[PDB]
Amino acid sequence: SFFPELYFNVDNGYLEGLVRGLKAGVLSQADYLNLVQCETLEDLKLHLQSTDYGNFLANEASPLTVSVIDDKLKEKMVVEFRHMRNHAYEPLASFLDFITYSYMIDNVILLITGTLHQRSIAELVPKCHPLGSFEQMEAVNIAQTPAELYNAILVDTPLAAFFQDCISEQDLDEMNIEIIRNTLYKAYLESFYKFCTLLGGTTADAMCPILEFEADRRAFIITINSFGTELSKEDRAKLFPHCGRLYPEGLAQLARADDYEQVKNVADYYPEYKLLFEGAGSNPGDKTLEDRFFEHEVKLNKLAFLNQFHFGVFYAFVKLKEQECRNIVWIAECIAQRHRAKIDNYIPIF
Amino acid sequence: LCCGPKLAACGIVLSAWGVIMLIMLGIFFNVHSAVLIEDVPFTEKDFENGPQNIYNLYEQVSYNCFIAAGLYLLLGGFSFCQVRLN
Amino acid sequence: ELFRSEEMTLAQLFLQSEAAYCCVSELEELGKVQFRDLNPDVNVFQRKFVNEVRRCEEMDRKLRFVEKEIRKANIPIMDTGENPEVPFPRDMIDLEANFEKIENELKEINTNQEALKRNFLELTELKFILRKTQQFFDEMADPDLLRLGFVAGVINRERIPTFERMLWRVCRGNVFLRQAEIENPLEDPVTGDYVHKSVFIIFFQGDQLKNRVKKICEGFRASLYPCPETPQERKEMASGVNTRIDDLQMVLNQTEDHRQRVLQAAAKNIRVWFIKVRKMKAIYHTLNLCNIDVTQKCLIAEVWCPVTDLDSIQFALRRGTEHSGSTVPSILNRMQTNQTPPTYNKTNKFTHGFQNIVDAYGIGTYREINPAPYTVITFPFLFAVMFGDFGHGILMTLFAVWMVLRESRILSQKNENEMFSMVFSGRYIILLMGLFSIYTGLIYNDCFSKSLNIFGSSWSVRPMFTIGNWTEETLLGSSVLQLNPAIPGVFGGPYPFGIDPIWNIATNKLTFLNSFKMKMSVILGIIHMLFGVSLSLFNHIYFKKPLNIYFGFIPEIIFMSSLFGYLVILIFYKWTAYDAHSSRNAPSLLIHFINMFLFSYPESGNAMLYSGQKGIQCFLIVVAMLCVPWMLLFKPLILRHQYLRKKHVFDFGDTMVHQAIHTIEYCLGCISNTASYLRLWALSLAHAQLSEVLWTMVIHIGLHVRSLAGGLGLFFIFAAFATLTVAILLIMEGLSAFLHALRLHWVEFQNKFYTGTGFKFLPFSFEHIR
Amino acid sequence: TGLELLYLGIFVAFWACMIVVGICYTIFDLGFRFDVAWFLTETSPFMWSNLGIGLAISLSVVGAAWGIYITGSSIIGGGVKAPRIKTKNLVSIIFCEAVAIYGIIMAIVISNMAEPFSATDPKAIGHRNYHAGYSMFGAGLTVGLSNLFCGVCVGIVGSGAALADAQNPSLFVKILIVEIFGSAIGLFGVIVAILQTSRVKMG
Ligand SMILES: CCCCCCCCCCCCCCCCCC(=O)OC[C@H](COP(=O)([O-])OCC[N+](C)(C)C)OC(=O)CCCCCCCCCCCCCCCCC
Ligand SMILES: CCCCCCCCCCCCCCCCCC(=O)OC[C@H](COP(=O)([O-])OCC[N+](C)(C)C)OC(=O)CCCCCCCCCCCCCCCCC
Ligand SMILES: CCCCCCCCCCCCCCCCCC(=O)OC[C@H](COP(=O)([O-])OCC[N+](C)(C)C)OC(=O)CCCCCCCCCCCCCCCCC
Ligand SMILES: CCCCCCCCCCCCCCCCCCCC(=O)O[C@H](COC(=O)CCCCCCCCCCCCCC)COP(=O)(O)OCCN
Ligand SMILES: CCCCCCCCCCCCCCCCCCCC(=O)O[C@H](COC(=O)CCCCCCCCCCCCCC)COP(=O)(O)OCCN
Ligand SMILES: CCCCCCCCCCCCCCCCCCCC(=O)O[C@H](COC(=O)CCCCCCCCCCCCCC)COP(=O)(O)OCCN
Ligand SMILES: CCCCCCCCCCCCCCCCCCCC(=O)O[C@H](COC(=O)CCCCCCCCCCCCCC)COP(=O)(O)OCCN
Ligand SMILES: CCCCCCCCCCCCCCCCCC(=O)OC[C@@H](O)COP(=O)(O)OCC[N+](C)(C)C
Ligand SMILES: CC(C)CCC[C@@H](C)[C@H]1CC[C@H]2[C@@H]3CC=C4C[C@@H](O)CC[C@]4(C)[C@H]3CC[C@]12C
Ligand SMILES: *[C@@H]1O[C@H](CO)[C@@H](O)[C@H](O)[C@H]1NC(C)=O
Repeated sequence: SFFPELYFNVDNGYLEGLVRGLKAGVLSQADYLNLVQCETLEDLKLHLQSTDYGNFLANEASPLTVSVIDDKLKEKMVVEFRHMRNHAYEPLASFLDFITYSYMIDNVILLITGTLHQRSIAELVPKCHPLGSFEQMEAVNIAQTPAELYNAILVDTPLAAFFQDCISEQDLDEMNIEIIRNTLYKAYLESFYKFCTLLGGTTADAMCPILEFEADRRAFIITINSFGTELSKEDRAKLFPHCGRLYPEGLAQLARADDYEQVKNVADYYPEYKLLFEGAGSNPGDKTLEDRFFEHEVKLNKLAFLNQFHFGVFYAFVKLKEQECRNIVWIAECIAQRHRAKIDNYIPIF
Repeated sequence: LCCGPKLAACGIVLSAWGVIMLIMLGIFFNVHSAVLIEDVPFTEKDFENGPQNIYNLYEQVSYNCFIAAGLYLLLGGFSFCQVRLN
Repeated sequence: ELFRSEEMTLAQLFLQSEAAYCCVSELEELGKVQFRDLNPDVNVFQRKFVNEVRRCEEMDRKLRFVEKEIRKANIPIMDTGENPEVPFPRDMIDLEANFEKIENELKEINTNQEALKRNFLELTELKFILRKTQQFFDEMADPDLLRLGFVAGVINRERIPTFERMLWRVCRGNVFLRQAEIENPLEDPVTGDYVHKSVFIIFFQGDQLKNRVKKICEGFRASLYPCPETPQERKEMASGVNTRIDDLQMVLNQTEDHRQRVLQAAAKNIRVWFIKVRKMKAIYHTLNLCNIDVTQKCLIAEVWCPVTDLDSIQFALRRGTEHSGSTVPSILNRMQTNQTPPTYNKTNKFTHGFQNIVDAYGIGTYREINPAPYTVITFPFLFAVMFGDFGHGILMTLFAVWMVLRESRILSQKNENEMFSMVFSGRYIILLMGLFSIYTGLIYNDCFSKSLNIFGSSWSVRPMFTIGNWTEETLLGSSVLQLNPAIPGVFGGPYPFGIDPIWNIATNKLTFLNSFKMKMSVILGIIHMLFGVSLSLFNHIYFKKPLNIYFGFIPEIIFMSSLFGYLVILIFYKWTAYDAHSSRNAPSLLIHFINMFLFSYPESGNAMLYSGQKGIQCFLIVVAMLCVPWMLLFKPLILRHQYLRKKHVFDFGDTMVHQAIHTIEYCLGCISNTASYLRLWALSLAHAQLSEVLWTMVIHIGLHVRSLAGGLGLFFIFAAFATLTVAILLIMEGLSAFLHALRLHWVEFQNKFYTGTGFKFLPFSFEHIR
Repeated sequence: TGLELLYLGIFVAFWACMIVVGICYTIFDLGFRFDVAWFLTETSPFMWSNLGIGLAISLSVVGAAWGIYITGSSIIGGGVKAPRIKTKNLVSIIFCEAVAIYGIIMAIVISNMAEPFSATDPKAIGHRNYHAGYSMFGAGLTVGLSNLFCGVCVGIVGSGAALADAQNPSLFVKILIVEIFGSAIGLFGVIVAILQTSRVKMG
């Protein structure tokens, strides 16, 4: 074993304690029930004020909206993550940067989509996710030139490594943005898994399961969604990350798969995914496959907190708080639309 | 020469401390306290005949201490004048 | 008193709503009442009086804004000292009207001042432009009064070269520009600074060049304003702008005077307004915690109160009834309870430091032996055992006395310095620490690393040459030599008070001080722990736990005394028994204690300290080990018997595990605590050696100078010595010794009798006085 | 991994050199030169004894500091959102420092057994003095290394305990048992060092 116990706290111990303290503030099942019992968005804020969230929503206008609540939750998480990153050192700094690459991918996809449609990049900036902000000025004032934007990404963005999967800037106008996004995400997930493995120790032990499940769920959902589309099997198989546990012949069977029944047969070989697919009834009124995978992801991120001397705590906390913000936004949506029947679809955490 | 009252207070407290402690040190040296023998600047020749040479050196060091005490008295007077100015 | 927490009791009050506010106000003034939330089902942000508390918070915001404007202005804030009570009747309307006026008037004043200052500056720029244009149009104005286009404005000085170049480069050789400096530099219209300016006039041919120059100036961030076209218009508009400038100056002065007057009036009473509104807010927030008309028109209050103050609280309620004018009287009632009462210690000014010191590691439980009164001496004393130095103690006591004397001044003049506030709050702690450090420095015979010799040393060197075998030849031959007390007259008894001065100059100093101070540390630590165990017995007797008294304390005291109290007895006995003549065969108590524990009494090596040592030590070890089963097995078995065989949740396995943990913890703790009390010797020796090295490295330089010129050098050398003593020793070593006495008290001493699982009594006392 | 590469290279080179040196000495019949007797004997007992005392104190302090930083980082990090950690979990620091207290106690006990010889010939130095140096060195090694490991262990356990307490107050009281068990190892090392230097006499 790497014996991280000896040296982890030299640099990252204070942040380990800090992130665990932050995780202790994620709403529990009782708090989720209390928020569910509300009647209006104002009452939602009122109940939420008793949790760790506090007065994050007191300043904003009395006529609360789901949009306002969602933006405030996003802003709070961005602030906390930015504080942790600012107080992090080299290895944990790279870990947190890898966490942010996920949103930087979507942001660059937005940038290229707007540019190919001749829209100002500066005017596209506000829609980008805060955690993936392109503070670099090389990819700004591009004059709506896709070639200039590709060069800017390559020169002054951490995505230059993932953009070597493509062959040239003509690929931006050639390939569909979804395929670009998913190729970028495959490369990013593979690099993230490699980095975690190189870190080794408790970090690898507690983090590789999460990335592996991410890869497997990406494979499953890409297969299930590309059935009725023009996305050929050959071009689909290029989008499966190789980190998952399906790499030997599992991804191959999925690539050859031509129906949800075949996808389920492939998933059967792995019991962990077998249960998720069995519970994913997919008919109206019961948990869908995406919801089952969300439950499994939350479970894995929670188990990430049973290890101690590892960076996986930060990724798990970021994902758990993302899920919590999604849950609160969903509860606010149910309150606003008066659809109390489905108000229990939120995936609980802790 | 106006200056900060904090600096004046530090100067006056240091002056009082120096005056008292250096006056006591000089008195003890003059009394020839054996405890402070290590501080006397004597040489091998001083142990030739008797202790009178070491006594004279004790007195010299006591005079040095009293001179330092007087200089600190002047410094404390300057600090007090500065305090009165402020 | 401070012996143990005050008798605490619940109470409940029925009080009619009309008089409830006044009654709770009287309670707030009194300060011996602690309310509790009685409607926790609904969160704080939804209670009955949230409207009132929200309006009070808004009033507080208004007062903060007005106070901030007060600070921005030079005007000061008064301080009367009165603490009027918030008006229970609806004086809130009057206060809200007053503060709304004082805020709206100030905001309107600020906005109008800004706008009118902008207008005044623009008009003065226009005036200067007009005057300089008139000056330029004075070559020969023979005519009294249209193709040429005209503009004029003002530019920042040193931009004339760039601006002229840009004009001559854009409107190529087809525009004219004249410039003139504006002496008495002016203030920028918006940028808001005093900068030199140049007034300039531009002539141009047509519309295209007009647009060119206009845009060029706008980019150059100049300002143009209109200008006259005929001398008559110039004179007319110049007179108009001059008159308007004078009028604006008068209005500016009047409005500024109005602002000053209203702000002075505000500052005259801002503190009283703040205290009024802050109490009102606190009282309403407290009434929130009480039951509401959802159950009864008469308010229900639940409170903790000391038993002795019940009559005083009733009298306060009587005042509330009289002030409110309600015929019905509010009624208080006791009620036997199960909830845990808080810890209240009736702290004093002198005992506040020590009480906070002992509370830091956990607030004592309800009515258990309070360590504060004993700490009041044993924390200064343990601090002095380490920091022991006569001179440093003198400095510390003088500093603490200065803080005590000038405490009122510093208390009035509050600052944000956390370190200084901590020290000042601990002033009495520092004072006692200085006093006991003076005492321990006298005992060590230490004063800035130098002893005193006030009674005369017991060590005479002459008997060495008289009876002994020395001579001047031996003095020449031996570099350090040594001394012995075996020969008759060398050692004339012990020094009457404190360590003998000769040890200061003896190179053998450490060899003796180490042992003496180690024995001192062990002795003081063991006696402190024994006192703690006796206090634990007191706790058990008061709480009526004979189980604890008979298993627990008594086994604990027997174990501690037999193992480690016997060590103190051994130390004292060796001191009193063994002398120089018996030096050769003087045993080592370390080895003897090791052998006591190991049952390794050998037939070789150091002899036995006293007759029967083998038997007595074997008996002591046997009793010590027997005390472990005594603590462990007995109490769990009796508990299980009397709580599961009688009356028939009790879990015997868990109880056994808990008692095993307690016994292991206590037994290992005895050893580890007797060891950790050696930190007294460690820190004392460290302080002494650091002081010695500081002296010998700083002021030895200024003292070991033959030439009389050294008296001047001693000046600076002693300045360095003083700063170093205050920084390294008084501040840092003193802080370390303070915190280690703290740690000793928290762990080694208080683990024997203290629990610290209570709650601090936080009354509804008005501290808004801040 | 540059520094680890340097350490690994030094280790591999040194032990390859030792292997080949031993092969040479054995095979070339020059074993009589590899006089471990002469090494242990000529090497002064004072070196062993004073290295032992120095290790007893220094390694104990090293373990105490290791554990103190390991657990204080966690205490202070957790206390940003729950300051009660600072007041309660100081016991872990107390244990980590009791390790160093044991270290100084055993340094004193070992140093009390030192005494000059006035001899240089091994026959004159004698079994008593040689064994005294060796046993003081061994006791210093025992106490110092046991204290180092115990301090590191208590620090790891105390960081865990502080992190667990930051989320639920009623857990530290049960997790302190692990700290006690980890503390027992330093006591064991102290007992063994005392047994080793029980019958040790230089002079
Ligand atoms: C010329 C120099 C002469 C030497 C003078 C200095 C001597 C060196 C030693 C001084 C140590 C001072 C600390 C003890 C005093 C505080 C204890 C007390 O009574 O307050 C209760 C303190 C502070 O008071 P408080 O605010 O809690 O008061 C109670 C208020 N209520 C009830 C409302 C909550 O309370 C605690 O938190 C108790 C724990 C105290 C533990 C002390 C930790 C060390 C503090 C270090 C101080 C800074 C270092 C020195 C820097 C000097 C340079 C400016
Ligand atoms: C893959 C690595 C490459 C292989 C070589 C590795 C480097 C080894 C060379 C080191 C430099 C030393 C050269 C000789 C120096 C002169 C020494 C001398 O005077 O000798 C007297 C020594 C000792 O004295 P003596 O034995 O000659 O005298 C007689 C002594 N009595 C009477 C007691 C028996 O003996 C020799 O004559 C040795 C001659 C040959 C020595 C050659 C080097 C020995 C090591 C070879 C490598 C060992 C591993 C082999 C397998 C490796 C496989 C990967
Ligand atoms: C890497 C991990 C550690 C293991 C490898 C290294 C171990 C030793 C490293 C320390 C330095 C060298 C020590 C030996 C010094 C020579 C001692 C000597 O001459 O006396 C010998 C002694 C005495 O020699 P002698 O000449 O007195 O012979 C006796 C003669 N009478 C009885 C008449 C007195 O006898 C031996 O041969 C003892 C065996 C040990 C010496 C050989 C060391 C081997 C080193 C490793 C290589 C093994 C070869 C096979 C490789 C594969 C392994 C799986
Ligand atoms: C240098 C060598 C000697 C060193 C060893 C002895 C050191 C003793 C240290 C104690 C002396 C200082 C005591 C504090 C003086 C300041 C007084 C503060 C206020 C005060 O009066 O305190 C009262 C507590 O009792 C007190 O103030 C206690 C006063 C009487 C204590 C008697 C014990 C003294 C020590 C033993 C005898 C002397 C031995 C040495 C010769 C109660 O506060 P308040 O009512 O004023 O509060 C007002 C607001 N609530
Ligand atoms: C809350 C407080 C809790 C208690 C704290 C105190 C610690 C208690 C420790 C255990 C009980 C007391 C100690 C018992 C062990 C024996 C002590 C011996 C002391 C000692 O050295 O005395 C010499 C032996 O006495 C003799 O020669 C006589 C015979 C040996 C001793 C007999 C027993 C004496 C003690 C009686 C019990 C006291 C209980 C105290 C709590 C004097 O003898 P010497 O020098 O003249 O002789 C020498 C030539 N032969
Ligand atoms: C493997 C092939 C065969 C090798 C056989 C020859 C023997 C081994 C020699 C090394 C061979 C490999 C080359 C390594 C070069 C040195 C180590 C890396 C570079 C280096 O030292 O720089 C940084 C440390 O700073 C420094 O430069 C500080 C180093 C100087 C300290 C000297 C004190 C140590 C004395 C040795 C006795 C101690 C023994 C302990 C077992 C480490 O860089 P990084 O890893 O942070 O960055 C990553 C890249 N460098
Ligand atoms: C496969 C991997 C290899 C495994 C093989 C084992 C490798 C061990 C490495 C150590 C060296 C090999 C051991 C045998 C050689 C010993 C030296 C013999 C040479 C010799 O004649 O020396 C005698 C003294 O040796 C003595 O009496 C010394 C006795 C002790 C020898 C063993 C000590 C080795 C070090 C162990 C340390 C362990 C540390 C544990 C943490 C002579 O002396 P004399 O009395 O005839 O003098 C006469 C003067 N006139
Ligand atoms: C800022 C606040 C102010 C701070 C105040 C600090 C004051 C510090 C003053 C002292 C500092 C220097 C310490 C030196 C102490 C050694 C002096 C000494 O030993 O004295 C006594 C000697 O004279 C006499 O002893 P003798 O001559 O050897 O023997 C003769 C003695 N018979 C007659 C009794 C037998
Ligand atoms: C670089 C690191 C690995 C160290 C190098 C290996 C060392 C141990 C080797 C390299 C060369 C060797 C030397 C080569 C030749 C001789 C001559 C012989 O009559 C005595 C031994 C002696 C003097 C050798 C001693 C061991 C030696 C110094
Ligand atoms: C000689 O010296 C010894 C050793 O100190 C001493 O005991 C003895 O009395 C001396 N003899 C004399 C002075 O005759």
